[PDB]
Amino acid sequence: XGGPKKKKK
Amino acid sequence: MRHLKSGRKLNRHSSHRLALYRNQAKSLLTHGRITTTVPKAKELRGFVDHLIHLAKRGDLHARRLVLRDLQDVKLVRKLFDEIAPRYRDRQGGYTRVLKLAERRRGDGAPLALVELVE
Amino acid sequence: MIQPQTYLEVADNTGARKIMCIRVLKGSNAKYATVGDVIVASVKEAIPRGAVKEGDVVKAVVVRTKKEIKRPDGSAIRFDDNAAVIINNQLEPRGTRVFGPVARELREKGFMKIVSLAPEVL
Amino acid sequence: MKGILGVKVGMTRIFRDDRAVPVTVILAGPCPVVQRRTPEKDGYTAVQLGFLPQNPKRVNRPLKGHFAKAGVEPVRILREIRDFNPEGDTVTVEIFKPGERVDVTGTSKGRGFAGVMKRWNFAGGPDSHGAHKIHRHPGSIGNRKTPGRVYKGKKMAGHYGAERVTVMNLEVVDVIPEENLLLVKGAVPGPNGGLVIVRETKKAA
Amino acid sequence: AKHPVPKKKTSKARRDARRSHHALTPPTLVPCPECKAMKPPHTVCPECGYYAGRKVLEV
Amino acid sequence: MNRGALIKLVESRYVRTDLPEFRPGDTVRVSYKVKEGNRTRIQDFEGIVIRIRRNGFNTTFTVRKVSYGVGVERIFPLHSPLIQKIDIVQRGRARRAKLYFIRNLSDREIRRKLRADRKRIDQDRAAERAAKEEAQK
RNA sequence: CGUGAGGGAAAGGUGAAAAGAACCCCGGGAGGGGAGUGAAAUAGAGCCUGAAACCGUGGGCUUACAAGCAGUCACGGCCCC
RNA sequence: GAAUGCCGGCAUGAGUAACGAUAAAGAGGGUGAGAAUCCCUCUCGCCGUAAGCCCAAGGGUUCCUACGCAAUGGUCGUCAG
RNA sequence: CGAUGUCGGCUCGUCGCAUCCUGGGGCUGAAGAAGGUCCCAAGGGUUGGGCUGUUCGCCCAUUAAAGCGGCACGCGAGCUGGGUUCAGAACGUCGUGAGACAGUUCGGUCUCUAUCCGCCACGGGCGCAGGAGGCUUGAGGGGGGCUCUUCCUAGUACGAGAGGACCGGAAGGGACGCACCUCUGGUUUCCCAGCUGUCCCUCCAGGGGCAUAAGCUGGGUAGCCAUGUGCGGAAGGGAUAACCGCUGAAAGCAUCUAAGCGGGAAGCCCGCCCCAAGAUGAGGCCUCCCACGGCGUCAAGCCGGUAAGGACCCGGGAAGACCACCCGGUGGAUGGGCCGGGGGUGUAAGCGCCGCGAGGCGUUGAGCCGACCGGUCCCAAUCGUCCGAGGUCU
Ligand SMILES: [Mg+2]
Ligand SMILES: [Mg+2]
Ligand SMILES: [Mg+2]
Ligand SMILES: [Mg+2]
Ligand SMILES: [Mg+2]
Ligand SMILES: [Mg+2]
Ligand SMILES: [Mg+2]
Ligand SMILES: [Mg+2]
Ligand SMILES: [Mg+2]
Ligand SMILES: [Mg+2]
Ligand SMILES: [Mg+2]
Ligand SMILES: [Mg+2]
Ligand SMILES: [Mg+2]
Ligand SMILES: [Mg+2]
Ligand SMILES: [Mg+2]
Ligand SMILES: [Mg+2]
Ligand SMILES: [Mg+2]
Ligand SMILES: [Mg+2]
Ligand SMILES: [Mg+2]
Ligand SMILES: [Mg+2]
Ligand SMILES: [Mg+2]
Ligand SMILES: [Mg+2]
Ligand SMILES: [Mg+2]
Ligand SMILES: [Mg+2]
Ligand SMILES: [Mg+2]
Ligand SMILES: [Mg+2]
Ligand SMILES: [Mg+2]
Ligand SMILES: [Mg+2]
Ligand SMILES: [Mg+2]
Ligand SMILES: [Mg+2]
Ligand SMILES: [Mg+2]
Ligand SMILES: [Mg+2]
Ligand SMILES: [Mg+2]
Ligand SMILES: [Mg+2]
Ligand SMILES: [Mg+2]
Ligand SMILES: [Mg+2]
Ligand SMILES: [Mg+2]
Ligand SMILES: [Mg+2]
Ligand SMILES: [Mg+2]
Ligand SMILES: [Mg+2]
Ligand SMILES: [Mg+2]
Ligand SMILES: [Mg+2]
Ligand SMILES: [Mg+2]
Ligand SMILES: [Mg+2]
Ligand SMILES: [Mg+2]
Ligand SMILES: [Mg+2]
Ligand SMILES: [Mg+2]
Ligand SMILES: [Mg+2]
Ligand SMILES: [Mg+2]
Ligand SMILES: [Mg+2]
Ligand SMILES: [Mg+2]
Ligand SMILES: [Mg+2]
Ligand SMILES: [Mg+2]
Ligand SMILES: [Mg+2]
Ligand SMILES: [Zn+2]
Repeated sequence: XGGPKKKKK
Repeated sequence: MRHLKSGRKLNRHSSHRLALYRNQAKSLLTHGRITTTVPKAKELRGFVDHLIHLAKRGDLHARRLVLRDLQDVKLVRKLFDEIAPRYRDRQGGYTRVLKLAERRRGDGAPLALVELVE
Repeated sequence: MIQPQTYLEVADNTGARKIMCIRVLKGSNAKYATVGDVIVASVKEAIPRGAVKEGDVVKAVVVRTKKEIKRPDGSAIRFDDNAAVIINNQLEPRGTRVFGPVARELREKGFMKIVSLAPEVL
Repeated sequence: MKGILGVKVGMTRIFRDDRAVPVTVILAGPCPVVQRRTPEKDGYTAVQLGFLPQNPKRVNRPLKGHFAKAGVEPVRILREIRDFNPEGDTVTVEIFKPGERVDVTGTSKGRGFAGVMKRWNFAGGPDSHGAHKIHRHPGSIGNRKTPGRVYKGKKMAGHYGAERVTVMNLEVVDVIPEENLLLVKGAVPGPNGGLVIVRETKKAA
Repeated sequence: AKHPVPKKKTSKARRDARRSHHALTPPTLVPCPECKAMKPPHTVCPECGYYAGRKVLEV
Repeated sequence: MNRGALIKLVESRYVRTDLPEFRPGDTVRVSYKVKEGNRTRIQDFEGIVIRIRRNGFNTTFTVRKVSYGVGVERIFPLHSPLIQKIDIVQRGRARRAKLYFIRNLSDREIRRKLRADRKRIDQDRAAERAAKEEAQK
């Protein structure tokens, strides 16, 4: 996983 | 729904199903008895019966029609010569299904007998 | 069956060649318009200098239709086009003479002058 | 109030006064009254009617041959008529004359497990645009925290059809007594072959 | 690893309560006319065979 | 009970038998009863028969004509009491049952595609002359 | 495990002595039942002691008009000392 | 007795979802303690600028054969990498 | 704040009335028609578009009317993601600057698996104290509940004219609801035919595989369907709301009320349709079966082969996810075959004749031919097995 996605929705 | 309809969808598409029926008949015309599952065996009657009734009448047209479902030029011979005349005074029901007592393991399939009648 | 957005052919010499249905006048919310019903329509195409110009919000009676209409005698009839006759608020045709056939449904709804003017009533 | 049993034969269009159709032929064969219910004994008023004969002894022992009319007990003894006390014996079919209005009760065809939007005409989803797998779903089925539950009649999917349906004020177009035939105006429920019962209408009479 | 998820471990009494119908039914069999063996009805007795169309008997 | 259709076939005593045999492709003029306000006038419809869907009684057939620059189709009950008569005007070679296709070429290609049915034509007359020679007594 | 530098586990005990179970029996085996070794065989070898969660089988009481932080306090019946 | 504690063990959801391309299977005969699944024959379908051949890299015994099925195989398995 | 997803749209609704319409009514500066205003009333209904992310609103065409709000500004473990609301970028603007702006602009990852409640469906168990097969009562629920237009009365009443009632009656409609497949019209997956390329069966002829999971095209029964067809809203009875009165005191008169008694709403109760005896308050009627061979010598029972019957199993079914339900199971037409009839295709193959040939014609509406209506024991529902009362007390 490690994210890395930014908090979008 | 799918009410007053007829013919088992045997979890096969149109051309495969047709092929199945067509193969089983070949087999059942060759050995005279066959083992398959019950619904496959309950569907072969109609199909093999009709081909036989066609060999009964005898004419060259009748040959060429049967030949569409059997492709083998012999075997159709066998049909028209040896198989056919055995049923001449019999009107219909050239075939028999008897349910076997043992079930395929690791599958669970109820099996059935299918043989040419007489 | 005609509903709002449907092009109709203009079957009289009022000048217009085609109207588009704006509304069907039966109830508060009629879904469709058949022969003998009255519709409101915008004009979309016309003949130069006629009685009606493009844009003219008009009224008109439906005289032919592609969908077949069923007669209570068990017969039916359908036409190659959808056609209307532009009429005024007295339900009278603002044009003289009408082109091509109209259904008897027209006569039964009281549009006498149309069926007279019509070449053939079927 | 006169009633009788029957099967649905089929449909056809008929011609009378130029105007054509429409009719459902139903044979309302002879019904031999097998019992006559009365307010002194049962507390209400009716007549068990008994329908198609057959039964070469598939009849059990309770049978109720009793009333000397049990001419080899019928298959469908089902249904009385309620507030009906006929000529004492065998309800013919000549009870309905043409012009009369009638009420057929039948058993509707069974759609089985039917989605909402066939069960109930729901609008379902858009066939495109946003889509995502709800093309035929019922949408929302409630509010939020209050009431925090779903209503006790909420139209959802399930076994639709195969039930009792009665359509009223049907016209009798003709009766053919030679063959126990009865005719009406289309609306009659059930498949061909089904048992149906036919009463005079609640409209009046 | 996603959306709906069990709220509370289902207790022992409730697990066993749903298996109240998990029970098997014994196979239904009948005496074979010729041999004394048992056979599920309407099946070709493996040992003896039907009167008419062939037994294909173990023989 | 075992006669569910023979039963239906019984009400159908409205069956017509006077009308001529005809099959799609050939053109036929059908004299039809029409009210036209209180009265009752006998209108004629003459076109190419374009479809016959048989169902015993309540078989229908449909006829197609171009009138005043517009195509019109009419659909008749083969046993409608309103059909006064119906008489063939030319016998055409069909080559297909439902020939809806001609809706999209009502021109020159409509003939030569529906050419004369010589074989059915040379019956229709020679088949009548014998019926003219019989009962001249 | 990581390209690499580097990270880095788990896993001890039959019996005094293998005396580690010949042989027969079911089974294709596995594994059992007898027989036998041993003081002990739930010391039999995925072996000392064998705790709890957990899963079974049998018995006693109880339960299908019933509302539940599951207990507690009263009476009551049944079962065992 | 608690630290979304640490290690280990066993539950719950649950016989539920799934069993990895919708290119497709049917039958006869063998072998076997045991075959939808292994061998053979016949019939059917699929790829064919490949889903066919030959190298390079990488892999390091997977090659051939004999004897085998506890596990590895998403089922079976007499087969096998 | 160890997370309550935040606008609008779609979907599905339901609720309040301080009602937009329809029903009833008082006053009117109400002639009539049409309005104005207030009271009663929510049963039902409350359109489709153009613009904008829009809510709202403005418009277009209608309408009986184009009602207003609550339900986490209802509804994202239902959908959407245009807006808003990350990271990119640009404009205007502010800051020397990095950057900033409910100012703007274009773009921008919406999470397969429901455990408990709840809901829609369907069964398994036990119970209803004798066991059965049927047929039923309806406590109690649910559904439904809309409205327009024209004509007759009469173009009278009313009105100078123009307009034009009530009451009563009739015919067409618009949406909505249940059911249906005769007609209209769809699909119909191998029912038939035509066609192309290619490989094959054997050369010709004739055919087969593949070209989707139908190769393409032309049609098409049943079945399932709406555009199609038939019905439905009611009648009517009873009690009321506002409101209109009768008789009538207290208070000689007067007053609809304080005793009474009437009228009077699409509303209320019932009637119409559907569910419904778990309605443990387990109902009723009709017809079946009856003694216990043995133990508990006592209370309730137990072991047990039987009875009326009922399952198992099998053939099936416009019944159906499984289950259930229903019809059969050979003293039998249930399914399959066969035959007959429908129905669909459109006149097969082979031969003959004409044409150099592609072809055409004849034999011929031929041949082929699923589901539909029937007939026929040719094939399969063989043989059987297992449950099942023997009735507590006044
Ligand atoms: Mg079916
Ligand atoms: Mg294919
Ligand atoms: Mg069904
Ligand atoms: Mg849609
Ligand atoms: Mg989609
Ligand atoms: Mg939510
Ligand atoms: Mg041992
Ligand atoms: Mg020890
Ligand atoms: Mg020790
Ligand atoms: Mg130990
Ligand atoms: Mg109790
Ligand atoms: Mg603590
Ligand atoms: Mg956690
Ligand atoms: Mg752990
Ligand atoms: Mg689950
Ligand atoms: Mg599931
Ligand atoms: Mg699955
Ligand atoms: Mg796979
Ligand atoms: Mg082996
Ligand atoms: Mg290929
Ligand atoms: Mg190795
Ligand atoms: Mg190898
Ligand atoms: Mg394995
Ligand atoms: Mg795997
Ligand atoms: Mg080997
Ligand atoms: Mg917070
Ligand atoms: Mg929390
Ligand atoms: Mg109010
Ligand atoms: Mg007023
Ligand atoms: Mg536009
Ligand atoms: Mg826009
Ligand atoms: Mg808002
Ligand atoms: Mg609302
Ligand atoms: Mg708010
Ligand atoms: Mg909200
Ligand atoms: Mg979402
Ligand atoms: Mg949630
Ligand atoms: Mg956005
Ligand atoms: Mg600057
Ligand atoms: Mg902002
Ligand atoms: Mg901001
Ligand atoms: Mg883009
Ligand atoms: Mg999700
Ligand atoms: Mg809960
Ligand atoms: Mg149809
Ligand atoms: Mg080819
Ligand atoms: Mg060739
Ligand atoms: Mg393919
Ligand atoms: Mg079609
Ligand atoms: Mg009861
Ligand atoms: Mg049969
Ligand atoms: Mg030929
Ligand atoms: Mg036939
Ligand atoms: Mg017979
Ligand atoms: Zn035997």
